[PDB]
Amino acid sequence: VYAQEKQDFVQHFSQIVRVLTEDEMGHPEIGDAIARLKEVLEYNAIGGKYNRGLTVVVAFRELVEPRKQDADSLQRAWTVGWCVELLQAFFLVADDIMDSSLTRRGQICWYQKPGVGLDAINDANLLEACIYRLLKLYCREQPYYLNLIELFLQSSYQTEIGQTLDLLTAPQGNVDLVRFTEKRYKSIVKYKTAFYSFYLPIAAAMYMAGIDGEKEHANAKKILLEMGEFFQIQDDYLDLFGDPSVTGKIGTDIQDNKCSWLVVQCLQRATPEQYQILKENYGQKEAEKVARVKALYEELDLPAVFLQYEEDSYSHIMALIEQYAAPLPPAVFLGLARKIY
Amino acid sequence: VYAQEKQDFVQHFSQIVRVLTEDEMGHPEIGDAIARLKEVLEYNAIGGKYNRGLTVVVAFRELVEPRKQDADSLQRAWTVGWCVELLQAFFLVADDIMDSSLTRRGQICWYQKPGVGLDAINDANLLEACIYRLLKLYCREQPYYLNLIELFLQSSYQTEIGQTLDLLTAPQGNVDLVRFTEKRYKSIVKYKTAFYSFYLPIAAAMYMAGIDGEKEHANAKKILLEMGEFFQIQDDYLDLFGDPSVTGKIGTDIQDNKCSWLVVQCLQRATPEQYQILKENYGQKEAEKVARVKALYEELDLPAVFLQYEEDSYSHIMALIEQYAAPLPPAVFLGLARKIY
Repeated sequence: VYAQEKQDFVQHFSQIVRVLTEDEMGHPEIGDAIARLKEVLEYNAIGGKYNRGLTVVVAFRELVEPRKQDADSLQRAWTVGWCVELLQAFFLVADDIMDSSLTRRGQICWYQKPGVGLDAINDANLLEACIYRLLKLYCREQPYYLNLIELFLQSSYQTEIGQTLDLLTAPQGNVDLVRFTEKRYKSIVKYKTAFYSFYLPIAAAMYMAGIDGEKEHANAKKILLEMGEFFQIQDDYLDLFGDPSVTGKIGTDIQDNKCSWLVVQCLQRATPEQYQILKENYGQKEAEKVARVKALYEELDLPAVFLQYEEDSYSHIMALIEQYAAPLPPAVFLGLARKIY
Repeated sequence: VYAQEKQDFVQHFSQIVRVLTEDEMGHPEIGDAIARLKEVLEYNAIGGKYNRGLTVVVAFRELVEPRKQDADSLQRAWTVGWCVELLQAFFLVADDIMDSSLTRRGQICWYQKPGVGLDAINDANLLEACIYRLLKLYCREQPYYLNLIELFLQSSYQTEIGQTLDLLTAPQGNVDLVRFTEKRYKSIVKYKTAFYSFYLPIAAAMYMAGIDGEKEHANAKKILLEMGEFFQIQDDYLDLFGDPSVTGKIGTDIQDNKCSWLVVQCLQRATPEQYQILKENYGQKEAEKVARVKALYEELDLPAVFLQYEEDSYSHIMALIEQYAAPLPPAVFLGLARKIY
């Protein structure tokens, strides 16, 4: 799936940048704004793994009768993959400002760069706008055009709703473990992460392939949101117990008063002595006050609970594919399941 | 035009809020996010003059054979007027954060409210998203639907480009009067202000009326961007010389190193002794260092130059209406000209 197509996907980026910075090279006056847009694109859409954009391309190839896969159709697939990556970039540039993060993908967040600061708010908005310029440039005469506009807009709105929910639930600075519930956790994950990361890219490829039916989309969505829930739970687990030289990351969830899967589980599993030890330790600078939490999680066998959850979640996802994939090829879904499990 | 329709326009807001906060009252889990959205709407879309949203409604009535003006068509007109107002609210909430403003419409900027801060970035994004939820809810089955989606997206992109240009030109903190040129001034005004404030609302009403032709839109646009340039120049003039009890405002353009029409004119009109006095005084806290600028503007008869510019600009706009209005009724344009002149 992914290895093969990546090459061609990253290489199409240069052309994405050309087209977005040259439709107004017949408008001299905005030159300097266009140069800034170029810099925003290059700094922020490049450097991740591209899993979500690639999924568009892979899914497209599995879905479209190979007969209808000319140079032009593939180019639209790469472009729409890149749109998912721009949606992503928009969210991250903006979330980094909202969180006051320092780095992203191990480099300095865009807004932290000397001379950028809160101007990054407009930069993020430009990234979002670039999605719709690409659709128009590449897809306006296709019959799925309006379907794709609506899917991207809807994906943005769900992501934003999810973000609002996260922000209400989990202010960086206010412990109130009372709001860290399971129903709320699943909610945040579904809106903030699973819709754009898992439904968006397959749905887009579905539409490019003519599969516009509400039912098919409802069916695919059911499988994909469930995958997205697992992916994020695995992210929360690995934030703390992952090997840091394996993730390339080192987690700060507990420091940041995150509504992690772990703390939800913890709060289901605690006697009151534990809750206090959690109330008094969740989310401080102090390393040893974080130690007390990682230790308490271990004392409640959350690694084992996770291991059990992952086995169950994998059988459950497989039954969902059995049940809801048709008439799409199960491979569209199984390729993603292999990637995350 | 405006007096009559305002009543019904402001009153439709309640229903706009209902619809946007009730499509997910069948989704309990996001309840708290929806309540926050309600608060964001009420605080930020209400309290201005509504001139741009109203223009949609007025233009619509002048453009549509009265025969096709049923309850449902008018309701769509009010809704699309409200969309222009949401686009506006989105821009202002975000610009206020980028500028570090304190107040807006004489009340505390949204991001300055205790508990909001940089979460306002997501709030602004929700306001933007609300535009497309309204179009979908109210207009998805109309034949102009995709035309309106594209117009709002394009209006956002132009506004953002304009903002970027402004931000590059005029950093709050770096005097470099070398970048304050006429061509650059007109550019910022056109992209950042005139397109969404003047072309957007009439264009939208044009599409709702079936007038989708590129030529008609090109013609209308030519008149409306020229009006937008005057409106902003008049804004820059009045920022400094307006009667404050008449504007309800009191201008800080010079303090903020703005690329005002005034400083552009000034720089065309200065001997070097003056440029230095401008280089050394443009854009400080100090009241007396601002006094020296308002005084220097008066010493170059910029009030008279403005008065001349406004006479010329009014003849020029009238000739544009003569030439480019048809086959739209000149009144669509003349009502706006009466409002701004």
